[PDB]
Amino acid sequence: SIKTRIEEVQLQFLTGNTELTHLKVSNDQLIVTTQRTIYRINLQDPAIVNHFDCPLSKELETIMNVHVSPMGSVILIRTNFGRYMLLKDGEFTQLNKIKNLDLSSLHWINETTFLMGIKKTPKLYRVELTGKDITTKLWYENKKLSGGIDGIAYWEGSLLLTIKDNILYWRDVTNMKFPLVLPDESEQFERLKHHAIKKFDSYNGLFAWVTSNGIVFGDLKEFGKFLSSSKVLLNFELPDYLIKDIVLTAFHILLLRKNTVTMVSQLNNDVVFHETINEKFLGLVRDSVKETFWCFSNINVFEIIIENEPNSVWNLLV
Amino acid sequence: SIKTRIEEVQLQFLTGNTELTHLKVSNDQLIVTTQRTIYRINLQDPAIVNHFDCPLSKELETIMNVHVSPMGSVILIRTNFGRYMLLKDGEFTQLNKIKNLDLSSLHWINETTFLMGIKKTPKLYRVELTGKDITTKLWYENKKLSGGIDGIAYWEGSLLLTIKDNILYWRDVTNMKFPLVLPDESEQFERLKHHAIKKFDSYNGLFAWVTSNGIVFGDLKEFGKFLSSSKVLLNFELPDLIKDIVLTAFHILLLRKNTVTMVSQLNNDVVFHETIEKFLGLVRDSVKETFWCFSNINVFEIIIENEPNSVWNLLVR
Repeated sequence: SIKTRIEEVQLQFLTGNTELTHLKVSNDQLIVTTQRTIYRINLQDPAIVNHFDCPLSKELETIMNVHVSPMGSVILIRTNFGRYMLLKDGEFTQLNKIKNLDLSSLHWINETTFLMGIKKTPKLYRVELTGKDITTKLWYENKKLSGGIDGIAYWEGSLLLTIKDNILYWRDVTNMKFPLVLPDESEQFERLKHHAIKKFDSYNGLFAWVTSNGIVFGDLKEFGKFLSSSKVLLNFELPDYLIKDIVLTAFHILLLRKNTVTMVSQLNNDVVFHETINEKFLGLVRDSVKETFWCFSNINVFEIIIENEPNSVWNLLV
Repeated sequence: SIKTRIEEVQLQFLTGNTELTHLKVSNDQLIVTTQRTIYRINLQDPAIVNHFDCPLSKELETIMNVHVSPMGSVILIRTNFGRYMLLKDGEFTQLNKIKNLDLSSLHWINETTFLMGIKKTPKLYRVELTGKDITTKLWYENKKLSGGIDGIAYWEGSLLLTIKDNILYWRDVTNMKFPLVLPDESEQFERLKHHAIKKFDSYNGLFAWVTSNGIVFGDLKEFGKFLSSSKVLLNFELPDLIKDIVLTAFHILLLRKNTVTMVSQLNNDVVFHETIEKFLGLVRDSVKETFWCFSNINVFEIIIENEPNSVWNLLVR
């Protein structure tokens, strides 16, 4: 039997005024940002709070996106003035080679490498960090399609992309011709036509994609029927029935709607948790190293504490 | 810069009399055993201690081996009288189909499935738990070789086995003929000829094998040269007999008499070496990526900070 509950996290360092804009958690390091400042706290020794003033030239410049490597070694920051910079061991490195680049999606493959989609065009690039700079390579383009890549998953050669209604799958890209153009398989699902924080998530080769009619999900870890074997959790399976965010756990899926969090089993669509928490909710967050889960608003951070997850589904794994 | 230290863990449930024999940690659940009792503690709430009395028929019967699934859902217990039983949600199920089986190695693939080697013979079997019982399938045999399988690693179809001096590798077993017999590649390294707690470990597709001259290690995540591309940390690279080995994300933990050494996988740098009653194992929580070591009286946490950050400059190609 699974036990879930939500607990507020005390963030004294902030002050009654200051507002949160992003949260990431990696390897027990909690990373919160305001408009201009990046705070790092070791959850094993809270009370030590480090902070890093983003070196923002200009007055109206603020932090727009925060991308953290799976294990927390690198923090890639984008400002609303198009500047990209690495924050590493307390120092910022500017990446002038991509100034003003507009991304629709970014997905880390490891501590030095990520895949990125450019907005409004179906092109995917692999980016490798060298320390001072980056190298690039075109992985995918198809001009017959339109829209930007919104969803990216990669596991051991297997690649998954979403572009509007299309989900595109390659079994193993590693010995194929580049750039990739036509996938091994593709499916169409009526897309979610409304702004969300995220409509797609992956973890451990697992993937989940929010669409108009429900969530499509599966597991890249496992002929011509991969996509067709995907599972769905349909809207009428959910309590009180717009999904703003999604995060995968080992065996469940976390969904943010307005101000409620729902937890649903990946094995049989069972709703195991559903709860409510001026204050606007801004994301669901996973620490992929520690397998902990979080959500946050413009004023607060909360931990979604899960107990007995594996034990609760063992009978269904056999 | 990496920060490592060792901290004793307070285990009140024990007291002066009874000794520890096994420790596993999985999904923040700490599992310690004595001769006859199994204790489970949630590290997030340590004052709640659950215990389970192993249903030991006979007086001289005690717990010999404890095998816990990667995420903690199942606890497989072997007694010194040959009995195998599952402990799950507070209840024991006997597995009479394998009573008196003698294993050289056991490696979990998932929460219901493990690979096992039988002692003194080069045969590997896949075992699947059904709840009440098991099913079996022969994965590998080769009668030309001798000794039991001592080391097993499996990642996404890739299989690694050690049999005495041989390390055997298959790229992808999933569409191959069973039983497996000849590997895609094989190498020989003079084996460690002395009892150890473990001579082989794997994690996240990473593998490490203690041999006479050093530790051979690598990464199944990545033609005909896989094994040859393995790295070595040689004995003369170490400060100052290796009894146990545990892989971390980017380092290797080694137990010797009563000292723990931590060595980098990326450049063999000794980043930690410290002394800490007989020491019985190194342990990893593969869900939480925490590390531990224990003796017959105490449990210690090996607390690591800044590991990824400490090696980032070396990850760049």
